[PDB]
Amino acid sequence: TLPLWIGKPGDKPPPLCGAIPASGDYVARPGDKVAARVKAVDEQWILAEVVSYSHATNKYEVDDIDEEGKERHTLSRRRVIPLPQWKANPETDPEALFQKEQLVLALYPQTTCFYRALIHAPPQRPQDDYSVLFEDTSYADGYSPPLNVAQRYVVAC
Repeated sequence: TLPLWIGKPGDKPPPLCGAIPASGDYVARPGDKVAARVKAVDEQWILAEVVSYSHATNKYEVDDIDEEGKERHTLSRRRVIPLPQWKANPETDPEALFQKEQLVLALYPQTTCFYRALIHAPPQRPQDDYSVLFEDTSYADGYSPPLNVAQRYVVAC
């Protein structure tokens, strides 16, 4: 589960704290969890684990983490979003949270998949989840009711 970022005086919330994006040259480590855009049946963002990165090809190897075993994908860095490594504390670094109505990618409850959603409510207290409205064409107005997603599993779209 993710630690709260606790910065000292004059420290910016860092890359991968809450909504602060990774640096443009960033490379994730083996074992890091990421959102990975893979071909589906269509394309789909999935929860995945980094196996390696090659600087020669700018491609990761990632494993889809499923309860029956893992399936390997090889992906450009452009299809891999590192998850946050710290929660932003709403009480100290509120500006590092996604705000109401922002478009994000969020892990759908009880899945290992990410989908487009709008922020319904950011966390108000350090232990809180986001509340989001997932895009869902099964409903007339096209949105789920508010569903909880932890800071770990909400990334920029």
